[PDB]
Amino acid sequence: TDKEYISEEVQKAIDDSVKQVFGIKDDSSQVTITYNKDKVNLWTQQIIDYTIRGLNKLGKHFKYCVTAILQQTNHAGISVQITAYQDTNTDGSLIQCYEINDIYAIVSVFAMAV
Amino acid sequence: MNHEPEVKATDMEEDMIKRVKEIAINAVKEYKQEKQIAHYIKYEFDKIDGYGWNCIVGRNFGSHIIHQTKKYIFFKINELCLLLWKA
Amino acid sequence: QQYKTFMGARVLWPPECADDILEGAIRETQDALKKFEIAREGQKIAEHLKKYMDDHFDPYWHVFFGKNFGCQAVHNKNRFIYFYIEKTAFLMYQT
Amino acid sequence: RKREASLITLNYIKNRFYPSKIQKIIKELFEDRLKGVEYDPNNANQLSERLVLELREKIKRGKVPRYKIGVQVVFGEIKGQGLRIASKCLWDVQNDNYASYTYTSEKVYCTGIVFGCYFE
Amino acid sequence: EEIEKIVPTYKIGAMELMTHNICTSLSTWAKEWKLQYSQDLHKRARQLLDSLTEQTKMLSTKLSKPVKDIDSLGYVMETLEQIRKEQAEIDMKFNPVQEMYSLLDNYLPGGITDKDEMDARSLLRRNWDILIQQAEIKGKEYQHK
Amino acid sequence: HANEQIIDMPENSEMKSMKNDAFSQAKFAVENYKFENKISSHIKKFFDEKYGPNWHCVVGKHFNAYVSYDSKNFIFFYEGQLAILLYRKG
Amino acid sequence: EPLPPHIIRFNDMAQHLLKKVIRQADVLIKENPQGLEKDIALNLVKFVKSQPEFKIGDGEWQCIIGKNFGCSLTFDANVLAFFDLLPSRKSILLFKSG
Amino acid sequence: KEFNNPINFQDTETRYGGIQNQVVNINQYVQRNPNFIDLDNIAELSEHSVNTERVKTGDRGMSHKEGGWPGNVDPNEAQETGRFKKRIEKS
Amino acid sequence: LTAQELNEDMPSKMLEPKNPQAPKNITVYDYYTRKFKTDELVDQMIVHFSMDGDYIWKESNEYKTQEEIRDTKKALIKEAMRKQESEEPGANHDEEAIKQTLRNKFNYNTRECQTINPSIRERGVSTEPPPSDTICGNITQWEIFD
Repeated sequence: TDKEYISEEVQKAIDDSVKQVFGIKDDSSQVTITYNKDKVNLWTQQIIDYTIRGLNKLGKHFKYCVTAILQQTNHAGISVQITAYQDTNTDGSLIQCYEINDIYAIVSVFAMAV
Repeated sequence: MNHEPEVKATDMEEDMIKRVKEIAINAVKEYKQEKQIAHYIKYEFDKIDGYGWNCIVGRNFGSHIIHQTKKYIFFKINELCLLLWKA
Repeated sequence: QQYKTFMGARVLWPPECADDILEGAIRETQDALKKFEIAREGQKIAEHLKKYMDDHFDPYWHVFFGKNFGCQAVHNKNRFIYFYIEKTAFLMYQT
Repeated sequence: RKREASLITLNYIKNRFYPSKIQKIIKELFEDRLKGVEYDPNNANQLSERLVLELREKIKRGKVPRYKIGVQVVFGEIKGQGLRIASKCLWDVQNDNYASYTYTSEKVYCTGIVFGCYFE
Repeated sequence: EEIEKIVPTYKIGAMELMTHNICTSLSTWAKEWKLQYSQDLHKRARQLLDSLTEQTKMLSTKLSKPVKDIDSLGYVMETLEQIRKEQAEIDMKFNPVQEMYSLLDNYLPGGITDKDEMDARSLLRRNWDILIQQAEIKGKEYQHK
Repeated sequence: HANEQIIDMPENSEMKSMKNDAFSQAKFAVENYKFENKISSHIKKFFDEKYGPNWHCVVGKHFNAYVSYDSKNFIFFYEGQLAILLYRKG
Repeated sequence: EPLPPHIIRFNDMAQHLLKKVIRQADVLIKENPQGLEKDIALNLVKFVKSQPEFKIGDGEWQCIIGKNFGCSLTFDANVLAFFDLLPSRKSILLFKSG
Repeated sequence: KEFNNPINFQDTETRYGGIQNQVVNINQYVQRNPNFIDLDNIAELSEHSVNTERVKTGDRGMSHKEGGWPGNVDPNEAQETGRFKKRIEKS
Repeated sequence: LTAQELNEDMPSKMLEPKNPQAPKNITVYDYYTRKFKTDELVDQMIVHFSMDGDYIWKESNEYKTQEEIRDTKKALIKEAMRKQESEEPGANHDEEAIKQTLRNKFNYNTRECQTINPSIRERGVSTEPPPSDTICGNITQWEIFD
């Protein structure tokens, strides 16, 4: 099965993008970049481009909608919900929530057949 | 070409007014957008004349604003009107 | 440059204006032109359309329709509508 | 109009005026279901989900059928908390579209993004 | 332009009429008309300058006063605030007067009060620029006062 | 042969430079470029340079037009056969 | 309680205060229509200063009214009110700068 | 063959985004004595030129000094005419 | 940046990152340049809800600046309080009054300024080309010679 959608592959793509922007990882807060009002506007445009480029690389013939939600240091009851009018055995969508020091960020990815 | 501005209403020191028209020509070429121009003026004027400052860049507007004495200046460049003051 | 036919009218396919403001606009011109003709009393139907735009959408619309003209104009984001109907081409842009 | 009849062959499109029509539909629904602006507890998160299910069906009702609908709703509390919700979808230019509307109350904010992609 | 373009003679089947004879008279009489409207303006335009020459004089007197006494400062303090308000309003009020006196010059074969008024108008604009400079110097003198 | 124009330009306060440069540019623009769109690109670009931006001009042999403008900035003249219209707004 | 038509661009102010400004602003433009922006600005700053329990301290009330203006101001926390009245189509900026 | 939608397209699945609850203090101070906000009123402008399609203007120059022959026969050429006259005389 | 082939040799199309709703170009008049300046490239990235909010963390760079502003305002109030308390005998001036007492007429003038705006005006102009008359002429050898 050359083409087809996979849960793991998408998650891996988003991880790489979140890492590419500000995640050396390695299990220790080696960096700390608190959420400026100036840097937020730049990060979104940076993250979203990197996520798409990430999905593009391994990409099949799937259209890809990605939304970036940032949140200023939690402390505020936010709840994101996603529904896709799309045939099951065709496509699936995923969201993944990350907890990166001061900044909190949710990324969503819709998959559509072509 | 962009000729030097003309100060309509002004309360600045002979040294300062030069520094304002200075920063004014630099700002206008660097940034295209009307908000981006203002944003530069202020942040430069936060290094030279202390924390508190304000700047507006209007093609057509009007106001009355309360300003610290000797820390007000309104200069109209060719068909654009820049108002800045302090506190 | 590539035109397209939607709602019985020949518009520039990449719709510069938002597709709601465009649909309501073209439909009003077609329902204005069903009453007043371009050939006879062509000044009146422009002034009717201009006032209509200011009522339903933001103010200071410019309206320009002719059998032959050529214009380069500055307009707001998604506020430019250019469509042919039969032979007559209707331009209008918000400021 | 042979090029026009041709244009229907390559892509049938069925470009149903997606932007403001949907933006009007979602706006009308949001106002009614938000009900009490003041209410943002922890038991309303489950109720904020119910809103999202209802939303997607009314997108089907509003002259979309052939399109492929994906909607994401975000319901959050504001305490002068500075956040920016951007999006960017990889699609066929002038062949698909998006619809967005945001409702800001005194104490609560609710944004509804709706993605539609043509399929044959 | 109707008296410019008016035909100097028209004709019928068996008659010619000379229009010039009448036509010439109407030029010197519809001129007298515009001369009247220009001399209804001329008196209006001159009453503004007078109001704008005085207003600028009236403010210059408060500055000319020594203002050594306490009670005196409280009087001319309100006038510096008046000068400012004028400074805003006057730059609007000026634009009409500058065009009014121009428009006139084009439409009056009179050379407005010889050069006496032309000098008085140039002195006014200089006197305003001097007043703004004087008000900045006064502001500094006021802080020491 | 330009029988009926509409001149609503300032004229007073040495702003005839901004009316005369309408008749002057038009003549130079039309003969050289010889393309309706490219005229409206040349005349606009000049009037923006000298008298600041937000000028809209539309050049056509036969057209109808109703529009909003800034008082004493609108002039409508026939340069030869062609019918040029330019005005400020904003 | 009626509230005249308006478009909020940015409201960093309590609702009680904002509503009370817009009502005055509409009535004040309606008083002198096709009137100069500084005349409307002056009387609006007087009102908001004059009214008791409207003061949040720090700077001093200063109002800017135009049809076309960008800007960047430093203001006091929850004291800046921007709005644009739909019938007039004139933006109104009102705040206190320390 | 080409691109047709007879296949059912109805099914819908949801997922539930969130974030993990934290401490109340958060070690952050609400608001700033002053605050810096840069408010535009002007709407971003973009220019588009549109010109009405000028109908294409071909230029061609043809003489009809010659008389009316057939197509296959050339009026200038003497051979072409000479044969066609000899074809008529064959009644 | 991939391309879809369409089944049965249809015209090829593809799918581009760029959002279509976003304007094609964005043009912002420079005063230095003095002519309109177009930017074909756009940010082509859609934001549903933007929110910039006053909210700072302990030991920022932006906090230190806010503290300095407080400390300067405080110092001016402290001096103004102390000097009014030192000059006057057993002064009972409250700290709020002393601030109102610090803002003078010769330490905070209050100017009004507007720009000269031309009144908007809506006009109609209909341009109709010269009338075009049919003419029918016949020419024969005799009529020329005649």
